[PDB]
Amino acid sequence: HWGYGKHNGPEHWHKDFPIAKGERQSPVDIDTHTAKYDPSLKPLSVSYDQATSLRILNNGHAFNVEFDDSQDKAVLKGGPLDGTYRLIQFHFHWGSLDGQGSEHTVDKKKYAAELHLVHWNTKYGDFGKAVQQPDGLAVLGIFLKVGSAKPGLQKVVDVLDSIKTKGKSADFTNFDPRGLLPESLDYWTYPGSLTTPPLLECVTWIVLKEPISVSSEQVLKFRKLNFNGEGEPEELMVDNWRPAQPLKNRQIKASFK
Ligand SMILES: CCCc1ccc(S(N)(=O)=O)cc1
Ligand SMILES: OC[C@H]1O[C@@H](O)[C@H](O)[C@@H](O)[C@@H]1O
Ligand SMILES: [Zn+2]
Repeated sequence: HWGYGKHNGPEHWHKDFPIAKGERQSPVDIDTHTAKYDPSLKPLSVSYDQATSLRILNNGHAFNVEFDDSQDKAVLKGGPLDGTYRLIQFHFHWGSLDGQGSEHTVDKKKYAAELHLVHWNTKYGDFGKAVQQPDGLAVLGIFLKVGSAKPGLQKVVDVLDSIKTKGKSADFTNFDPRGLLPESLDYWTYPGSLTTPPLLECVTWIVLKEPISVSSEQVLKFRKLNFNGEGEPEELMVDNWRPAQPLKNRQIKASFK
């Protein structure tokens, strides 16, 4: 199956997922000079006060922090979005070295990692139906750069030892995702896709301009995870990012002037 290596990585995905060569694939490079302020964007509302985290899972590609999405609790509204999008999970993409790891790039610059908070449009009832819709998902993307530690990330870092290998999970209740945000909600937005198979073209991307800082020690612990399962040869979970894809017939809009 698919992965990030030479023999199963992004350059191979199109053979089983032909939409990999589609018209609205993600990530993209964000050319900041060409992105245009859009006065039609409404204020963005990130409402995570009642979020209910449940579990953290090593799925063999990254680790996912999962939320209870059975009611309107943690939601994203406003900005480019029509209606209410409910938080279901977050995960990261990161590099083997601090100079790469992000999926989106900013004027071609790669960050050390990228956080994706994944939400589905409640008008479609369930995540599975939402991924059959052009406006089914909204992903809030946040860049990570290496500098000072991010206190709200440390609980994640410290549980990774217990989910080292593919298929391992651990309880992860009472985690507040508000601690992963930067100060500013300035953002860029464009229509795109999932960045892993099945690469479905369902996503409104909202990429924050301000990165968060994490410490070298924090990201080094991400890099100690394993792609492999328990009892199998160790393959460090690094470089689990898809490179930028063609922009095609799209425009990136900015929330700021
Ligand atoms: C079942 C699909 C799950 C899924 C794949 C990829 C992403 S991402 N990297 O945020 O575009 C989010 C959800
Ligand atoms: O025709 C003019 C329009 O062109 C579009 O491509 C831009 O997104 C709009 O901001 C602009 O007003
Ligand atoms: Zn992602």
